[PDB]
Amino acid sequence: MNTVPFTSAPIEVTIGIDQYSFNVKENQPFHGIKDIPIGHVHVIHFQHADNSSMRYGYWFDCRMGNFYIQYDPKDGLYKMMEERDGAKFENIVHNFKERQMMVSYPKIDEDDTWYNLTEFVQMDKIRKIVRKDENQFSYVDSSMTTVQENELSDPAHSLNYTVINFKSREAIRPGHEMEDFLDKSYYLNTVMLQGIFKNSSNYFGELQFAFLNAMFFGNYGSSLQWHAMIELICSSATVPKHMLDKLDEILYYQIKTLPEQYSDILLNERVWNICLYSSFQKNSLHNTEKIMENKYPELL
Amino acid sequence: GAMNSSNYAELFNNDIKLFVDDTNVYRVTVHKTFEGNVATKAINGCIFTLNPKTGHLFLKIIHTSVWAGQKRLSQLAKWKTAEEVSALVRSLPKEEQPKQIIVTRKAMLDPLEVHMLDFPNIAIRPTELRLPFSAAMSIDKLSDVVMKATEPQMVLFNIYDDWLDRISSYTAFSRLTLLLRALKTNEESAKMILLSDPTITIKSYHLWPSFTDEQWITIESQMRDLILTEYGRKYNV
Repeated sequence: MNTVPFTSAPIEVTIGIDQYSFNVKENQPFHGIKDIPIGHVHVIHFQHADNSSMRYGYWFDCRMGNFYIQYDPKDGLYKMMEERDGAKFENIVHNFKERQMMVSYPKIDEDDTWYNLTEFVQMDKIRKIVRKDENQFSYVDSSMTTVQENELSDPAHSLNYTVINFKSREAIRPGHEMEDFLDKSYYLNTVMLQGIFKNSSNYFGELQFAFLNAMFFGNYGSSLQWHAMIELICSSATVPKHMLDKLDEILYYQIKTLPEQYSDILLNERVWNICLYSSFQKNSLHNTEKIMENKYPELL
Repeated sequence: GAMNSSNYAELFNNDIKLFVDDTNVYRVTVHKTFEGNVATKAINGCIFTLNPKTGHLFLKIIHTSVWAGQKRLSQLAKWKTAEEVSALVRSLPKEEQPKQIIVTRKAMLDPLEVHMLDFPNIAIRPTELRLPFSAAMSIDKLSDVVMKATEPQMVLFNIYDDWLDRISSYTAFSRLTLLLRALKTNEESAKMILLSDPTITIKSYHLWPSFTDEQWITIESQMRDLILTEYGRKYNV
């Protein structure tokens, strides 16, 4: 059970850890989050009480080091940093637990939600989408744009998602124009699965990471990427059966976890009505279809 | 973006552009079978690819054989249209290739776009104009060449005959679309107007009669009258 201590909380902020979050008042004595479950990636994220713009946060994995939060008053945000002094850190953490200034990661034991949202997400793949290799953790915010968004400006601060584009030479073999555009199987299985992602789990991990960035930070380009990776599978007549059943599970927990109030900008009407009702895989997403219908019949 | 009444004169500048109309690509008669079910029989069709500045028409004849053993033919027709337009572009010398292709039906954008991926600097554009190019098979010589074809064939025409010797592309194009609009609303009357007078002939290398300037004016007035009448009849205005 790992810990992420905070040096202080100088400004009023809503702190999130995974799908949980807490209100923290200006110069309230808050000094960390304990009992963070080992074995999964995590994200800790922030929204200042004064600037409901700019949600931001840090993807991390406690196996990869000892991380803490510190407020930087020059840059004006909560920063994740790594403590290299292993002893100096158990000291900070133990003394803060002793003074009981830390919140407990509040997992219900029956609850597999976080595992299901993060099954395929690996910190090593996250660090390739958010390139900043001096740090073992990854910063994401509301306004970061993707590499695709840019082609149509600062690269040090981009989300290097895999570019998917249905009207491109990559997507369309010469001679199979019509076939490859109506049935994307070629582009999914040879180009993307065997070619780029190598296997289905890295693909699901990018899909799942894009969703979580869209959900937690309202990152509009992540949402585009999430929908595109869905659409590619659903628009392919030939998908391994194991990918179809896993996808249904993946989407179900994503749709389940979405805030009810946000289903208007996070959910793309056309992609979903196509995937659930028109695509080759219309019949392969029973659990995802049933929860969409019962919870957002308006969008359909 | 989309072509409309505003950016209308762009058709007549010196950027090479083509209109593509796919309406007559997949043509069927519908009939009853012995058992009394309905079946279609396909007849020869054509892609109508037109340079509106010069009058050059690239009439790609679509032989029924292309449909043999194929399903979802109306969808396929759009893709075969884009395949053929793409092959036409590739066949043209570079300085003859269009900078724009304007498709008369939006459903052609994706097929054409996908077929033109090798030509990223060619803009594919829809239009908001209601262009009468479906009536191209009401021009006797174009219908004749399509219906006699025994194989895929490209036939080249100037759809303006020799009009550009005397008038501008803009005026030529308005004459063409006026004629075609009349042939579309009431082909019988439209064709009567064009041929009522046995002394105005069609040259062997032309599509339309050899009207003098004054005769074209009387014709163009006769076509407008026809169009307006048919409209009051359609709507009871």
